[PDB]
Amino acid sequence: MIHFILLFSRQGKLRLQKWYITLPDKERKKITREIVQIILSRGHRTSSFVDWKELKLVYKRYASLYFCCAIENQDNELLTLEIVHRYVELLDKYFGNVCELDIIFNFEKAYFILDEFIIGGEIQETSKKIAVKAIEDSDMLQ
Amino acid sequence: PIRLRELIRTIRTARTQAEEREMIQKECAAIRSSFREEDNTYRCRNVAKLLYMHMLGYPAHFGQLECLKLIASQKFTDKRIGYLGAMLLLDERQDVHLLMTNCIKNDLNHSTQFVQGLALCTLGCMGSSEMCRDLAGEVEKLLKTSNSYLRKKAALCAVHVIRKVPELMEMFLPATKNLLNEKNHGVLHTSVVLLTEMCERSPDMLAHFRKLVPQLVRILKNLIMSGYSPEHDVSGISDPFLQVRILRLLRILGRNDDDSSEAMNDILAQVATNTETSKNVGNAILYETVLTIMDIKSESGLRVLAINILGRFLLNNDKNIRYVALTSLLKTVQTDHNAVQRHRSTIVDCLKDLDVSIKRRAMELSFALVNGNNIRGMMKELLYFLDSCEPEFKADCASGIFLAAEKYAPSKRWHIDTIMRVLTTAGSYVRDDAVPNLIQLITNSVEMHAYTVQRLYKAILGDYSQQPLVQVAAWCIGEYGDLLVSGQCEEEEPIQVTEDEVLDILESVLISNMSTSVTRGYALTAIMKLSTRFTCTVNRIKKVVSIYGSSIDVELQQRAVEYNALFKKYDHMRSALLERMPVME
Amino acid sequence: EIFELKAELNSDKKEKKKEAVKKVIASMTVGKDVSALFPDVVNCMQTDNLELKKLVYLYLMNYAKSQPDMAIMAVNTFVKDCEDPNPLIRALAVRTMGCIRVDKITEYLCEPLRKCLKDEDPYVRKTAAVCVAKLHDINAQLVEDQGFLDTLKDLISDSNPMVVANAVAALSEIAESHPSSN
Amino acid sequence: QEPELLISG
Amino acid sequence: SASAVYVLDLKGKVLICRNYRGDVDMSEVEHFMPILMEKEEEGMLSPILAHGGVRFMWIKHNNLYLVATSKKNACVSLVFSFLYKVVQVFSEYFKELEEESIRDNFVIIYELLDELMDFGYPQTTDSKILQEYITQEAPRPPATVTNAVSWRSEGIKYRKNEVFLDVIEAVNLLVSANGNVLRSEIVGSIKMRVFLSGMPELRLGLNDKVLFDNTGRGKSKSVELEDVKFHQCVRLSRFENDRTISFIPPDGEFELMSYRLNTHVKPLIWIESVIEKHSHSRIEYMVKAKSQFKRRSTANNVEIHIPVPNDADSPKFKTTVGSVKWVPENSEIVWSVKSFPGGKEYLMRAHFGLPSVEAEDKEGKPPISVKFEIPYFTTSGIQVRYLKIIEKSGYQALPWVRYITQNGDYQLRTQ
Amino acid sequence: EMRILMVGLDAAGKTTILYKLKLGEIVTTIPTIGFNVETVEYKNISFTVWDVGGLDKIRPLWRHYFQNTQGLIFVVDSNDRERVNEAREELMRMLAEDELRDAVLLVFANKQDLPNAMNAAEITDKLGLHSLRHRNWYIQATCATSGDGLYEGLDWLSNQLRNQK
Ligand SMILES: Nc1nc2c(ncn2[C@@H]2O[C@H](COP(=O)(O)OP(=O)(O)OP(=O)(O)O)[C@@H](O)[C@H]2O)c(=O)[nH]1
Ligand SMILES: [Mg+2]
Repeated sequence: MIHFILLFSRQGKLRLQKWYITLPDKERKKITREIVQIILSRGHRTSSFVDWKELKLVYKRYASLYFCCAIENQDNELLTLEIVHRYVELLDKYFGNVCELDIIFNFEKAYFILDEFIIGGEIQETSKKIAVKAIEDSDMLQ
Repeated sequence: PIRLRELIRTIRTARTQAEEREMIQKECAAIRSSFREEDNTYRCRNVAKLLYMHMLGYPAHFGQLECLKLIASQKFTDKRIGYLGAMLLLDERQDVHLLMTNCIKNDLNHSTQFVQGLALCTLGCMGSSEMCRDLAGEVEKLLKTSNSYLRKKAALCAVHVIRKVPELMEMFLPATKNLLNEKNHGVLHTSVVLLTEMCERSPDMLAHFRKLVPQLVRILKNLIMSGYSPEHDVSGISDPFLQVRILRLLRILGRNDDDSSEAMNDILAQVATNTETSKNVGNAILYETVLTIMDIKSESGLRVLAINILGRFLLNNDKNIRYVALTSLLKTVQTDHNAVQRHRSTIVDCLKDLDVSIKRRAMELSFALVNGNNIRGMMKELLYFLDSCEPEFKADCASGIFLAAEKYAPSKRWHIDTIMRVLTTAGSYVRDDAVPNLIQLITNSVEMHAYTVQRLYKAILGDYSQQPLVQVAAWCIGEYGDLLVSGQCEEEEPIQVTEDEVLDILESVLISNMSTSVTRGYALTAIMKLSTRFTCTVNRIKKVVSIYGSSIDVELQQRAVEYNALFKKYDHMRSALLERMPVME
Repeated sequence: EIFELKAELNSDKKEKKKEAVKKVIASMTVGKDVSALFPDVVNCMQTDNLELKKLVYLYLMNYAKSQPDMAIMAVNTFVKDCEDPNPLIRALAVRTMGCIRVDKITEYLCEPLRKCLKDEDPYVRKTAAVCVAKLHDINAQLVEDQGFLDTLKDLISDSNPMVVANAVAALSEIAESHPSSN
Repeated sequence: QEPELLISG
Repeated sequence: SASAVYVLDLKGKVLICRNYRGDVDMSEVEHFMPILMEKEEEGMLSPILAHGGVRFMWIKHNNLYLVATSKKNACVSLVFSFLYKVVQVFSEYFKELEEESIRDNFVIIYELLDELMDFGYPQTTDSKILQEYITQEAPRPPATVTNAVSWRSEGIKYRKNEVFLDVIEAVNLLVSANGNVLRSEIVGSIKMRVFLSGMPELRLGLNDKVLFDNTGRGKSKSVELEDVKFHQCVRLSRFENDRTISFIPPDGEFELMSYRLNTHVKPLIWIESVIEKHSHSRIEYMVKAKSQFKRRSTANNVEIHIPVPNDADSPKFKTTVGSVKWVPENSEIVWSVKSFPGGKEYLMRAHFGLPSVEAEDKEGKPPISVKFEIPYFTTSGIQVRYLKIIEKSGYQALPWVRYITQNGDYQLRTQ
Repeated sequence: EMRILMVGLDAAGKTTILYKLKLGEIVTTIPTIGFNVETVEYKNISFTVWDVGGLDKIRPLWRHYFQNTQGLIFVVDSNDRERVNEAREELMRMLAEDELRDAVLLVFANKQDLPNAMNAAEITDKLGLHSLRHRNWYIQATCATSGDGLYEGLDWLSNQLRNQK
């Protein structure tokens, strides 16, 4: 189970946050700030997985924007890297050569892309065409 | 009302956090004033701007009812932004979230499958224990539908309902009948996640769900010999999430059952050999395959194949694959204990690696790989790793040294030497709840007390800045001063222990402000316990008890007042209540 | 970027020499390592222009500790504008040569300090008073051998009280830097 | 910098 | 003694850099920012941050950070006075000191930073005589860098010789929530604008209580200043000797005096606000403002800043005189009147709406602050009796005086 | 617009003949640690002379001074026979690179006023300037207090500054 998904930049400011566990807002901001400082206090050769409170944090840099996921101690970390890559590919297939600016100005559309891919911390749509196709029909549905 | 893109641009044109907060509050004022006038047209964009506000980290508690109003409307874009706002704002402890159970239940019987999947997404993402009770039958009626788009979301809703309220788990039994016979892989993936959720939750249906083990084997079989597809394919291999989830389900069944492992063993050998290892995706499939193989009771010949695949995972130059190999060898330690020990030189080679996570799982794997054969041989390397580390690792290193030397001590003298070494070298990084275990093992060491008491005395005589070291040492000195000193009732030949400077250094840790006010209580109880066991010095323990009877520490003052009362009035009774105790287990 | 600026700084004509020094000061100010361009800007040091002299002095102030064994080639220029009739350039040279914190050139600049502790201009006198404390913080033994503490004590007693105030601040700095003997 | 493609190509 | 003076930005990168002693390693400036956030996180933010043996003494301007380092026991009052003094020096050298003005004026900022401090010791800090020999468009040093008169240059002439005096009062008031005054003081300021030729010797005459009691005329109206702060130009020894404000003034605008006294008189503008706060429904404000000075005086541009809840909405304002607008950027309402005559009491009513969902954290209660200004009016009673201007050439200059009373820290605590 | 370089040894009269080219009188000179850059307007060509000192700790700093110069002046002291050999070693190391090929060479033998001095031929075939190619060399009799040699040295630099009339 993916507990939460965080997106942030090189400046540490958050770009997207989806939480599949229930915990209050002060603990939310504290956990997010310390996790952002843990990821940003690491180099580019540092194995892409950190250990944090019996949850392995799977992160992967793509641009100035970072991508991060937190899973339990039963999941696959490399398949969580593939889950991050599939979410980046779904952002590619929706927006079309996606940059950070599309995430910043369409955070709600990136949220819809995450909801068409992951609900409850688990994958609902494995494939790439079905999720983007469902977002396209919900976009012309209005 | 301004648009969401204009608000995002206005946020990005800010120069500092304070001016950003002023323009946040200036937009939130107009949003709340538009909320007060009950405007139906711009409520969608106002709730979306408030969602951007809440993402930046600003209060949005006044938009929860407007999220409910956006859910309760008839427009799909309003429903979309309202369900996203429910997911982002409400949770289980927000208590406004109970007011949309009827709205989710109305949207689950909508004619539009995107409205239905929106409600399924919101319920499966953040439904509470109260929402999951009166919506579980609504979820289960969508688990029997022919729509795959609603079917996968209803299966993950059933996952969320089972995870939240686990006593509504038996009512999803006939919804999973012939659910693995569906052809589309998202529905198959969510069905496999549902089956492993009930199999991990309850063990009464493990043999009930073990009859679809050859069905899972056949699905993995045509998944592997599905050569190329333009869908469900990344980096040349087909359905990796489905393959990893199917192998995780095959790990969950058959861990204690034999015949499912014989039905699963051939395709475990086929997946473990005929899939590529040049990519991260195939490495993920091979890691889940080797976790399945070393968790089930598999064939011992291909257990050696699992050894070889973990070896070529270990000497992979990629740090992700080295982390994966360390985590898998930590996952299987209790089984094939002979077959983990040959990688110990590689494990202590990555113990000195620069990566934090690599050296952390290498430390935990070395601690799990400590046994009773060459415990000294790993113990010099573990004390080297303790003495030569960046100091975030020292608490976990000292704790693992404590359980390793507790579990696999060949002798008590070596155990006392290594616990003195880790107490003197680690020091302040020693966790304070290990001090009862250290005192318990020292009191269980009945045949030698004088050597460990003398070593603790010599360690404090160097320095006493280390609070668990002085907490062990004060208790040991106060309990065993009667053999710390020996035959020293009068003046004699000059020996290094002469029954005064022990009480002087106990006085020193009492007076010093570099104590944590628990070791002062340990030192005061030590000084009181030394009054029975010392027959040479008199009227010094009494005055050092007497000057501590007016302390600002209330426990220290209560202890010294009771000990001063015993000294003044009941001095003949102190040997009856200050004697040694028998040991405990 | 480096060789082109080196060739433009190694040219002859004065305003593009000043612009090359101005952009090497600006590239230090934006925070990049530019210490490999040291002899090209050090070679344009005796100039009639004073803004150019100030920028070359600033480069020599913050780029001589990084290259200690090769920044010896500025001392004769330092002692030659420690003797010019402009007391602003004289005090600027004294202030800058106190800030070169390498050890083997400080014996070569004790004579202009001795000349500038003695002249009639109080601006260069109060600069040389602080330069005595700078050279004491570099080499207290060399300052005690040259005898600058006696003429710093004599600068408490003179007129023009900024000279006596800078001498008081310098002698107080030397007094707490002392081992509390004499 | 922010207008740059997320995927590595 | 500052080892190095840095100018930074909000991110904390070095905008311009200057080394004085070299005992602090120059690359330690990148440790200043995360020490600042980790001290701001615990609530242990201090002007003096420490990194082992290196102490960071910093001030914060409107856009920049001005940090000074030291390895030893530095005179930290001297360091902070120096940092505010070069903030003042850069503010008179340029229009305003921001992040942008460092980059195009870096040559003159480097020349200024070489001139202002030498080896941890401030040397020449007057901008008017500092502009004589280093400019942005260099001669011999002037005598006034090293003269006894270090603030005023010889050889400046004016066709019309005028002195302008601005006796500015700042009333500081702090009352409790119950309505009793617990702090009421006046901090004054005589800002002088000097346009004089030559070397004038100026004698300021005031109605000092100590001077009037020492003379023997202490029966008339006088002010009892608790403390007096003077400029560098004022002869402090003869001020202590015979209460004489004698000075050779600097050219241009400068602050000569800053006095301080406590008054038992009633506050000039009195605010009574009763808050009718209802939980989850609305909050109501009933604010009455009365002016307790004389009726011939008039306070201009008074702004009564009253704090509102941050989640409040839909304001309804009823007022008698003035206009009241909602400022949610400061989470407050201000009540702006244009003219407030004495003896008049005005009424304001404000109603907001509150959310049904409470906020997660508590708000806090800022006080009510008013922003009045009463010209041609002094509240302590200080009058400038004379200004004797003595010059060796001999002329008749005209001293012009005006008296402004404005707010200082004029706070009124709420419930 | 043109640059030369003047190097040498200790006590070679080097900054004194530089200041005699500058103004005309000899001032009191210290041993030059760094450099001296002077220009002199003489027969309508700007002559910028780069005097660099010649001490023992100072010698290997000349490698930047060979950049962007097409004239060389070597001043050799005529009284010190034991350091003519390290002058030989200095010249054979200083002319052993691949950078300064296009420059002319000038030898400045000085101190030809005292009776211990000599002519200008035994120094020439002792140094052996005929063993190095692609260079113009000869030597005239110069002096410190007379000022001779320097003006014909500037005429020498004039008539192989250019190839035309
Ligand atoms: N007046 C005068 N002095 C001479 C003459 N010849 C040699 N000197 C001496 O040479 C010294 C100057 O020599 P420079 O040419 O400056 O060489 P230097 O002193 O070693 O200094 P650098 O070589 O630049 O390091 C003077 O101090 C004199 O003692 C001469 O002909 N006339
Ligand atoms: Mg010479």
